[PDB]
Formats: sequence, structure tokens, C-alpha cells
Amino acid sequence: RLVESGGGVVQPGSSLRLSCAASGFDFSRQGMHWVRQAPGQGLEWVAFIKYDGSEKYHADSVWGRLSISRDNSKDTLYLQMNSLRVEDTATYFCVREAGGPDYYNYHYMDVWGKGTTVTVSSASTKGPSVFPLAPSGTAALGCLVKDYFPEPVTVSWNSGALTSGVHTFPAVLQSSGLYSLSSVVTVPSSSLGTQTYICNVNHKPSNTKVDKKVEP
Amino acid sequence: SALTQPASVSGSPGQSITISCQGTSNDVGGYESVSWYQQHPGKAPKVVIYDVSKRPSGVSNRFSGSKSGNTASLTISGLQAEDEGDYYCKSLTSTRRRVFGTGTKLTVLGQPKAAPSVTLFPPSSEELQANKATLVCLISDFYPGAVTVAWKADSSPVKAGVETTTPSKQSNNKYAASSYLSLTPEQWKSHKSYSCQVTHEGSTVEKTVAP
Repeated sequence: RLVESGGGVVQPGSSLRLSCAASGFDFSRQGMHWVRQAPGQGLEWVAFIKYDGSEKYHADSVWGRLSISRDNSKDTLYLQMNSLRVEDTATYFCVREAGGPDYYNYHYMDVWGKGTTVTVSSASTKGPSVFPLAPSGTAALGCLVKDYFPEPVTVSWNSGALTSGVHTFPAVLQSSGLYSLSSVVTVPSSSLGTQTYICNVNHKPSNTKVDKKVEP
Repeated sequence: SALTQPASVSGSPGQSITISCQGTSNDVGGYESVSWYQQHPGKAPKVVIYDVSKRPSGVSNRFSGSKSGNTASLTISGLQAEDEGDYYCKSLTSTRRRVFGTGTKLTVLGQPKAAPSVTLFPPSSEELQANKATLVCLISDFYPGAVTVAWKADSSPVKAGVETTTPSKQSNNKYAASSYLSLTPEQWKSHKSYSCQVTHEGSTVEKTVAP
């Protein structure tokens, strides 16, 4: 078993130190890895350290900012993260290299920690900017929620009155560091100009509530 | 530099499928250390293959591995629902670093395949007066979810200022995804038209909007 910690949400340029506490096996005799995975992305190797810490390898993307290291008397693996970048956002896993006699690395990873998250973000707590997406015998319309931080925000229609045909999509994280998402409801073309359509956007962290009227 | 895998495979239950991992002679073609990892949502990877042919104790005999040249392949016989997940290959490189595949999303198939519904929204007038512009390409009702999204101003490809979601599941047993295009009001008005081309299972659907 392995347990990561030290993670959190920091600003680009700040520094952070991850620690993975190990148990149930002899630590000083085995090599260790750090692997990160961006949200909705694939795996990426970060660093590897030999059992005795006499050698360490780092990935070209995290060179030379992120430094692996270990204390064998504390049975701990460390990751020191400096000059952090927005691209450093990911879940960092403490991982064990499989080994044994004739240890000698077997070149596969047999044990994983549940992982510790790290979020490097420029953004500060901020209210959502809501803009209507207007319909051009079924019409499609919706609201555009833009530039809010952090997740989540909930969106209803006509104050929960209209639940039929509503799709609130996942939010995209823009390079600026701010989230944006859309919500669309499918309605009969005939009801337009007749029925009023309103979306209710609610941001809890910033305590922002906004109602936008959507019309042709 | 990542080892290249196919973004996605899919198969009917009972079907045999194959995933390819193509490296160079300095990692995949230079060593026997290629290993393969299965990953479920919200869980940590588990090794299903190592030393390129070998199964770790506890793994089904339905998983095999092979290597030809610089391309190593994982092969799953008799797909069962529980095989659905993302698959990553790991290789050792001449400098003794490790490198991972780009990943493969494997779908054991519940229902028949389904193509995406594509809606494109021009920038709202409230936003135009805000001195910003954004195009919203909304994708829905497709399966298995894997989609290439591509934007074109006029007939010209546009790689600048586009963010796309990872396909997410709907209540109706089909996926959904979105792609947003950031532009300046001048850009929006300057160009003739803007296109959204969604490539799903080798097939592209396209919608278009203009000032």
C-alpha cells in the first residue's frame, strides 16, 4: 500500500512538495516512480529513483523543475515541485517498480497509490458571465456560461419548471484558467415568442446568482 | 516523446481485438521491456502484460502480448464487459527512462453504434458587445464516445484558440461533447463562415454558421 499527500491548488510559479508513505514491503530494496495523469488525459511518466537513491531519472517535460528523492529510514518518497506551470496540473501517483532476485527491476509497475491531485491555476474565485444562445418543428436554444472559477455551478430553466429536453454539457477549461460551459433545451418551434425561457445560473463559491432571458 | 497508440478501439462481446503501440528502435524495438496497463474510471492502472508476452499472476488468459519490430501489440480474446477501459503501454528507453503510450479507449459494446447530432451556435450578441466572440459546437447522441473535432474558418483549418471537452456520458446511454472557439469580434466579422467537423468512427459530420 502507498499513500500520496502534499498536493493542492497552487499558483503558477509557486512550489509544492509531495510525499508518498510506504508500508507492507521493504522500501530500501525497491525502486520507485512518480506518474502523473492530467484530467481527461493519458498517463505520463515523471521520475524514477533507484532503491538506494544513488540514481534518479526525470522526464523531459518536467526536467529540471520536478526533483524525485527518497528517505529510506522514514520509508518515504518525495517530489519537490518548483517553477510550477499550468501544464503541471494532474493527479500524481506514487508507483512501485516490480523487482526481485535474478532487487532487480522487472520493468513493470505493480503497486499504485490512490494519487494526489495538483492544480496549478492563475485564476481567482470569480463570478460567471452568462450569455444567451438564441434559436435560429424543433428548436434548439441555450445559455452560455463563461469565465467562472472554481467548479461547479448548477443551471436550471424557468426555475426548475422546464426539465424536458435540457442538456447541460461538461465545462471546458480555457488556457486562461477559467471554466466555461453550455446548457441547451430542446423546445417546439411553436412555443417560441409564446413561452418565456429563462436559465438560472448559480455559482456557490462566489455566491453569484444570475438569470438570463433567452429569445430569438 | 510518446509511444503511438490508436485513440480508440471497440468490439462486440466475444469479439477479439488488438491494440498497437508503435515506438522507435530506442525503446519498443530495442528492448523486451514493453508492458501493458488497464485503467478503469477513477481507479489506478493495473498491469495486464509484462516483458511483452507475460501475464502477472491473477490476469485472465484472454490477454496476450506480442512484438514485431518497433510495434508491440496487446490482444484481448473474447471481450467481456469488464474489459472496457483505457489501455496504456509502457516501454523502457536507451537512457533507462520510461515512456507511456498515448492511450487507447476500448469499448465493449452495449448497444449498436450511433452517430453524433451536431449543433453550432454563432456568438451571442450580448458577447459581441462585450468585445469577445465564441463559437459553440455541441455534439450529442453518439457511441462509443470518441470524437475528433476540427474547426475551419472558411475552408482553412484553425488550430488557434480551441478547447474541446472529453466525451461525457448522458442519461440516455449515449455520449456528449462540446468544442468552443475563441475569436475576436474582428475575426468573426472578417471571415466568410466557420465550420465544425466532427469525425466519429471514420465519418465526418459538419455544420456551419456565418455573420
